[PDB]
Amino acid sequence: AAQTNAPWGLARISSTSPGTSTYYYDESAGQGSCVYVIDTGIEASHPEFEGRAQMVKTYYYSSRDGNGHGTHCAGTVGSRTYGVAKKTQLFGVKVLDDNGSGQYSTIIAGMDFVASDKNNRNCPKGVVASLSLGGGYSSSVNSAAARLQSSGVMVAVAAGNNNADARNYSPASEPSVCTVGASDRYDRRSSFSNYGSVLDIFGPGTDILSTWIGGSTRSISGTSMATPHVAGLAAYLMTLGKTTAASACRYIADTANKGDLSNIPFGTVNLLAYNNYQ
Repeated sequence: AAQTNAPWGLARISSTSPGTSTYYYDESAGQGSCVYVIDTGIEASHPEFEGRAQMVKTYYYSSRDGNGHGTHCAGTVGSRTYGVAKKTQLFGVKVLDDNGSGQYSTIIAGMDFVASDKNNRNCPKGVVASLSLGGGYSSSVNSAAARLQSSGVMVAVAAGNNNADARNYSPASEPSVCTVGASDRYDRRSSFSNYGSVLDIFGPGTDILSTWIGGSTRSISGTSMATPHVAGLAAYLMTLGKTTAASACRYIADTANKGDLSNIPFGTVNLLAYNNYQ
C-alpha cells in the first residue's frame, strides 16, 4: 500500500533515503495487534481513530485526554492518516494528568496494569506498549518496565529530551526494553534527543504531525514522538509474523537503516527504524 503526502516520519520509516513523502506498507497494517499508549489518555472519539481506540484505565478523575500529548502519540501509532499501524487496536492508560505530570508510583501501577490487562483483550498478533514519558533514574520504574516486557509485551520507551546520556533516566535506562532516540527529516539526531549505549534505535521525532484533542492535528517534537513510530512499527511487524514481542526490538535494530544519521555520539547506535517493505 502507498499513502501519498504522508507525514515525513511515516515516509522515512519505509525508505532507505530521507527526502520522500510517500509511506509504503503492507495493507495488513497491524490488524490483530494491540498497542497500549501509557500517557495522558487518548481522545478516542477523534475521527482519525475510526473506532479502534478506547480508554481502558485512568488513575485520575477522568479518562479524558485534557492535554493532547497522549492523543498525539496514539495518532503516530495507529491513526488512519498519521499512524504507522493503521489497523491496530489502541488502548489508552492515563498515568499522566492533564499537565503531563505523574508520580512514579502511578506510572508503575499503569505498567503492571498493562501486563495483566492484555489477558482481557484480543490481540492474536501480539501486544505493544508505548511509553512517551520518563524522569530521573529509578530502579523501581525500570523493574516495572522489565516486568511488562517479560510478560510478553513489546515495550518501547522514550530516551528523553535532555541532550544527555539516557543512562540517568527511567524507564529509558532499563536494558530489556526498547529505548528510542529522535531524529529529524534531514537524518540528524534531534537537538534535544538523549543518547548513550542504552539506546536501541532512533525514530522520527522532530516536527511530527499527528492527532490532537478537540478533533484537531498539530506538529510537535520530542523523543515522545519517536517512540510511537517504533511501537507502531513493532505492531506492524508482529502482524506480519516477522517477529514477536520478546524479539521485536532486536529485529528492528537488525533491519534498521544503518549509519545514516549525523551527530550520533561515539558509542551510541546509528540505527534508524525501517519497515523493509518492498
